[PDB]
Amino acid sequence: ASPFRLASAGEISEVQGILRTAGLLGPEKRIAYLGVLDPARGAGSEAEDRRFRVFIHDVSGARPQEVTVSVTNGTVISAVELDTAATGELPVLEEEFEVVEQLLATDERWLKALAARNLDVSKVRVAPLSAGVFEYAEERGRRILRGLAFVQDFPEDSAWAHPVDGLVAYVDVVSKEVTRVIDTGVFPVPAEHGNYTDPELTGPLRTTQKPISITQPEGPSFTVTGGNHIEWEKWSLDVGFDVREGVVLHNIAFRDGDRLRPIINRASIAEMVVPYGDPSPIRSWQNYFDTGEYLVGQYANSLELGCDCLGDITYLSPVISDAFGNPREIRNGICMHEEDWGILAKHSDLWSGINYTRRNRRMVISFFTTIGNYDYGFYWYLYLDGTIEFEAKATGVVFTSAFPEGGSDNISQLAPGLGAPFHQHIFSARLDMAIDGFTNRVEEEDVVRQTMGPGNERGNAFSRKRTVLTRESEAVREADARTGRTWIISNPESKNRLNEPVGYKLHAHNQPTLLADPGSSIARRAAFATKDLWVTRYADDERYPTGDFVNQHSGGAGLPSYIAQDRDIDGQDIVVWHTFGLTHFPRVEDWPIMPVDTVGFKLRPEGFFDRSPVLDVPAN
Amino acid sequence: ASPFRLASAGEISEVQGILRTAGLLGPEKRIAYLGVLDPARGAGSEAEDRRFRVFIHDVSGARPQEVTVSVTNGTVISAVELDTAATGELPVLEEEFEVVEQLLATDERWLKALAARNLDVSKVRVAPLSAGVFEYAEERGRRILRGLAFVQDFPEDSAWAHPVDGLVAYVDVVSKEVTRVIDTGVFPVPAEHGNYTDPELTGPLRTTQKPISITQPEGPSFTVTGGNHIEWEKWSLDVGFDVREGVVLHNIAFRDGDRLRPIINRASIAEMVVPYGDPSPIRSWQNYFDTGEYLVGQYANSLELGCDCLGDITYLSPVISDAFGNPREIRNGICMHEEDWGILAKHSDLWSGINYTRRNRRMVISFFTTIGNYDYGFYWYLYLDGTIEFEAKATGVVFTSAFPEGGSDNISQLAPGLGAPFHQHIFSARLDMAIDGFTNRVEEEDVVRQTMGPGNERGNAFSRKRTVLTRESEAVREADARTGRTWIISNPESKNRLNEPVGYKLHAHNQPTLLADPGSSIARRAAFATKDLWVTRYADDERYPTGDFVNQHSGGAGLPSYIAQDRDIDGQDIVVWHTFGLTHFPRVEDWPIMPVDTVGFKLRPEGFFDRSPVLDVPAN
Ligand SMILES: [Co+2]
Ligand SMILES: [Co+2]
Repeated sequence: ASPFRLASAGEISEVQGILRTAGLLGPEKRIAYLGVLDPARGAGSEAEDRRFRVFIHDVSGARPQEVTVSVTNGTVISAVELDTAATGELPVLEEEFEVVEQLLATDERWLKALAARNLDVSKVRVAPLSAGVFEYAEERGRRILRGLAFVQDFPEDSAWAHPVDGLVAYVDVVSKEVTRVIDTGVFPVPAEHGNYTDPELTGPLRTTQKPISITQPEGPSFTVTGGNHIEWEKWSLDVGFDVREGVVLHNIAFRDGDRLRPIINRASIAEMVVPYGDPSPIRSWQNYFDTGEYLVGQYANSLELGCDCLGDITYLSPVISDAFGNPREIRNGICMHEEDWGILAKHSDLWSGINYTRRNRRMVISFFTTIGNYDYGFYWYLYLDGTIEFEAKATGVVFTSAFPEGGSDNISQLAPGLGAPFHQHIFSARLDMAIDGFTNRVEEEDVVRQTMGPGNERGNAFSRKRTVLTRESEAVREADARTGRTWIISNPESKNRLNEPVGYKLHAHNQPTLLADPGSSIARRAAFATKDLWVTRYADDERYPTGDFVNQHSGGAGLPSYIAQDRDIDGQDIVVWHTFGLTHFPRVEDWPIMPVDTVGFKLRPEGFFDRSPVLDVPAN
Repeated sequence: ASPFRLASAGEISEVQGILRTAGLLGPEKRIAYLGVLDPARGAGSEAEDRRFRVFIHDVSGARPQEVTVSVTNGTVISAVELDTAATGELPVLEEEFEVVEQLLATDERWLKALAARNLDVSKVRVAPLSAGVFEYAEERGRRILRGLAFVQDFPEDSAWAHPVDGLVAYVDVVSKEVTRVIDTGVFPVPAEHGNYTDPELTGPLRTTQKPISITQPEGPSFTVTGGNHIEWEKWSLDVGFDVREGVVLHNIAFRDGDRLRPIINRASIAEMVVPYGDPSPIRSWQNYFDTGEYLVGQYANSLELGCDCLGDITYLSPVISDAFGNPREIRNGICMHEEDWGILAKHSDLWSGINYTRRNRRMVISFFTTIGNYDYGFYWYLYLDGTIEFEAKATGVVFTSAFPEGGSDNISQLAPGLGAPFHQHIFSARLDMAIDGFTNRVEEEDVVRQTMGPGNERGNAFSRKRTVLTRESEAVREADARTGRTWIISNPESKNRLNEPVGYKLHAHNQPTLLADPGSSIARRAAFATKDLWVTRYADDERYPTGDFVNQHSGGAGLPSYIAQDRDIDGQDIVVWHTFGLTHFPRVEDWPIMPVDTVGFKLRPEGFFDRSPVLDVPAN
């Protein structure tokens, strides 16, 4: 009954029917993206109108279409033909992942290159990589995929151990033509295997790890109603799932006594890019927008009990559409559970003789996705004290190359002859703010050092300053770890008992942002990644920091364009977009398989409550 | 047995006996500090020589003494009389704490000040605080404590809710004289109570929290041998405990195949300072060196099972000396256990069809201390992948003041009329490095951005640069979050299989360092806190960043003086001193009792291993 419920198999079947009927679905059509639309803030419309947005590709070569259907009324609300050269190509179809290797296998230029390296073509795997936009004029308007080769000695062999450097191919996946084969030179193909399940590599497994049992004899403290509505320790929210963004959080609110107070209207990771810093032409075009170009939600893993999610787990199995409009369920794709989080508050008072100790807990909502060589875990945490946090865990197998003789300023050696090009994993968290409602503003808070002199004779004083961001043209901010810079989102019309606008403070990790030269294509295509914080006026069509069609889009889409509107954000319905990421110079320890590396951010109440919101937690 | 075992009750009684026998511990003498000394460098000496260092105070006013005794040989190695005005006063004695309130209770200037505020002296608690070094010439050479008053309405009342502003007194605790009583004017004493156990404030307690049971059916995976020697998942180390530093980690090593490889010889929190930023003369002198002045270890709490340490816990009960040289045990003062830590590594490979997932875990060694209104937890973590991490958890009750009528740039409001002056909690981790042995060096690593042009035509290249710190003169470094600055400690004579020096990378949180004006007393006394990283050449008498005697001691000792030696640190026995802390602007959510805030740092292997060290980890 909730308009925020997860899409049903039936709704997806219904979208397929509606499309078929309107002639929008046929033999050469493929659904590149399908997802339910969020309500448009105005529940006075009553009843219910579940709309779905669909990106439709044409395998023949016809122009793709963006269509919005209404499943409640069984109608097509809109259907527009897209000029991809103008607005960008559609998301890479999973069924195109095989195409690059197949087309190359019969290409004489490709075969020539493999022959010179004495590589058996039936053993050469080709990775279907996004192309981006560079100097290839003939690529505009065409759906191109690039391929890098890796040798797979046998079926269960890890091909990443055997990159074939000095060679790269470009393929038009619609016309099915290999547009180009570049061979800069032969590089020895690294010989050592990276088979982490091979006992010759692992060695005898440890027998020292004793069991750790995490159990809840009375069940979890959270309740799930309406399929995806969670209620836990004063928190209330709806767990959504979109094929592009993955787990999305809706209506995050906290029941402060009598009122259910909203905090964040919608929380999601709206983009996730992996730019490479190897200037070799074989890889210099490499930039994977895992969310925008590949769609991380579709590759979500089915999480095994005990192994991926330990303790008392409650699962959600979201349903998505396949290339033909048929619903596909991602069994056990989302984990929900609460975990102990050490000490919450503690004080042993001499004067009162009272010794007080309370334990903390966090509600966890997570999913794990696989995009080629990388695997990422997305974790959302809600704490007892009102803190909200996001954490991304990056693992998988590093993307390899050959390690140049003479070394490299842009690649690190992992094994003999094996290299790992430098890269970053940069995320964008889109936070549609609702601090006690939609009338919000953001202030940049810096610590302020003071000079010893009149009024500060001992030179011990230090303060803080807050600068309200009033217009979008002033809402593109950078980090300043040195002055403890943070950003506070408040409601200027909702004050706490001390008469101060209630608020929440965003604590960033202050990791480096996009390193690429400002004039590079990736800098223009992923401009969101060049700054730590952006603030925009809400707009239902401004969903991604990189725009709706990221694949081969020329640049400037998303945030730089939205920000150009210079709308009033001082006490308005606003959205915070936080850029955060990892900068990787892979180590030997990252080979053969990478141990988890993490990054994230969190928001803590800043005068939101009238006192500590955790005084009612029992000693237990 | 092992020269790193914890001090036993017998050794402490024996030190007392040896001091008594030597005429160094008569009736007027008090032990202000007693601790076991680490074995000397190069155990070429036959057998064990357990040495104890002692700071002896004289209650009659005679000069104190620093003494080292050999408990093994029953001898006094050295005994020197100290000139406190020059070298610093001894740490504050627990017995001197109560003296301030007692003396003030009969001082007429104090009584007059209380009468002016209509406060009953029998209800006015006085917080005995370290004095620091300011313009009071008569304090040089004397043991002074300053007092700030808080009203306690009834025995179980939290006095912190009722600060008495405009008043401060200075007391000589040896001659027992009130040297000064300053009253700048009456301020309303905040009225609301801060009784977090009062059902009137808490409201009905939650009944929603279901149990989370964490058990280990077969016991823990780590072994405790020789009282404090731990072996866990390839890690090896000794858990020591010092009254000043608290938990100290010795000989941290990792068993890589056949060889036990040293990583860190000694790890401890060598100092922690809490500077206040309110320029009011009532508090502008306020700076607590919890470790150096108070000795955090002596105030360690006895940890309760289930409350403080959940799971299968193995406790250590360290023994310390009382003021008379008699042994005193801190029952269950240290918790040791291992905890599940999510996913270690994961990858679902399309090409091979192999899906691989491994769970992580960490060894935890912690203790919690209480110094007046603050309570701090010190946590050391050892992970499966070779990562070492420290985390400080700050909770307790906020130090209060009155909230000025017309607001404040240095104090925030917590409740009506109740203020919380701005302050910081800054720690100094002393890491005596032994990366594969003692021949080590440190390099500062910065991410390097590259300009688009020749050799980087697409403007996508990015690199890194490492600068070796060769002499102590150039080893005082600051954070640079923007360029991803880290510091790598390597052994230039021990190379991995790829012929690169093995190393460990230090990742700092890059929080603001000391904010006080560089010309302030605190900037000079806590000079270590003004920079993020210092590297010194090891010396057995360079133990704390602030020197042996911090109490009422000016600048002249500690890190700035050691560094002046400008010793060779390029491939030598070196020590890394990392400054990291929290900058606090108290929020309403921090009142009446503060929820835990955290800060720390970690070190990750950087080419130390020849490949991932966790390939032998089984299913889990
Ligand atoms: Co990476
Ligand atoms: Co604090």
